[PDB]
Amino acid sequence: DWPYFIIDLYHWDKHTQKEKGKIALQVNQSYGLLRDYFTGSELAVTWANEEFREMFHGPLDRITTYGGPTSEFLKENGINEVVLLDPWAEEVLSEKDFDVKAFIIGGIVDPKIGEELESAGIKVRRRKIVLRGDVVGVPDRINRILGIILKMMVEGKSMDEAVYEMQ
Repeated sequence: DWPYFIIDLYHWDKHTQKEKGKIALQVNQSYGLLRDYFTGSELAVTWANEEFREMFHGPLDRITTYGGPTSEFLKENGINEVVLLDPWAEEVLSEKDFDVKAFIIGGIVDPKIGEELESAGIKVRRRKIVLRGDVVGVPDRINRILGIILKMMVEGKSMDEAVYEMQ
């Protein structure tokens, strides 16, 4: 019943080797968070390729990995709508989004991920995280974004509270 939290590697080849290594770090940290709240398998990595997998020190059976497009992963799991965390979104993430079955928490680079998903028939809810209506103090790292969502979704905390706690 719990949603997937997706790290989308669509833009993998546009990153430096250091940025690739930071993504692997964020995957490990995000698994740690979801292993506490849930089981850990709710973390899903799409466009997972061999270079990404070789940045780890063991198999990734504990998380959901998927070599193909995010839209295909969603369709395989009967999901037709996702929340895309995007600081340029018009609407702020809220409790009315927590019935959606998948949240894309990483992958945006600035061919937009949201445009490609919509062209493949996936409804995309673009939602931003703010603090007092501003971005000051709002973390932009994947695992911290995830921590904010989980505090709101699991613990029922307001966004201001969740952002403050995750600073």
